[PDB]
Amino acid sequence: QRTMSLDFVTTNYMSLISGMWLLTVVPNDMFIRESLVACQLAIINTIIY
Amino acid sequence: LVSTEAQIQKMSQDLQLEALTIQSETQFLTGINSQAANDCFKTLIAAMLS
Repeated sequence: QRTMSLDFVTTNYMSLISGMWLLTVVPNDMFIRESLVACQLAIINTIIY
Repeated sequence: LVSTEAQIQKMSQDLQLEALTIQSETQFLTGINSQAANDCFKTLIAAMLS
């Protein structure tokens, strides 16, 4: 139960599609919230909106 | 733009440790520098107050 923290770059559009796979497998009550949000916002503002 | 001189030394000794390189999240253009952002912020405010 060690809380992970994602780190990535926004220009890498493949690290955001492969970032759609962690959040749908690893439960989001485990990532830290300053970095769960900025990765969920990166999928929203780039891939699906 | 602005920081002290020793912080450049304080940010160079840990840059190879903590790889944060595209955190700034911008597309570059030719003719874009930060010394003109600091300049245009001052010639928009100080040309209004005077």
